[PDB]
Amino acid sequence: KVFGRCELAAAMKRHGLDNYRGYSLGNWVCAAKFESNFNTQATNRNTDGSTDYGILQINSRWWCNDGRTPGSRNLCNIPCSALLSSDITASVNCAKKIVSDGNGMNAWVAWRNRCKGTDVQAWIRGCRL
Ligand code: NA
Repeated sequence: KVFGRCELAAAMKRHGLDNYRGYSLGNWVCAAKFESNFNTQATNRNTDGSTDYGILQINSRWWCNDGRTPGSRNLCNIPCSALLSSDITASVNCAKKIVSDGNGMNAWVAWRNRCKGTDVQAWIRGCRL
């Protein structure tokens, strides 16, 4: 599924991401834009052999099991394929654990490089939330 901007904002809010660990909804939508372009099926291989999965490009190195990331953990206790679903429940649940890990949204390098400090509210601008 390719979400619309305001459609993803509504989904994330419903699943309790807005202001989770003090991160406004615009932060989550901005991170999704530059991680996945709002595409739930997005997969990208890392140089280390791990893979990033879904709207928030959750990494098989720590968070999900894809069976091909040697020496890796599955701290969200899910198959990485669960993170490609049209339903973002699993991605949100797991993203809650990632952002709680101590470095906040800095865990998403594209959040740090492209969203952090910017006018993130623009991302929910004109959305009926
Ligand atoms: Na893993």
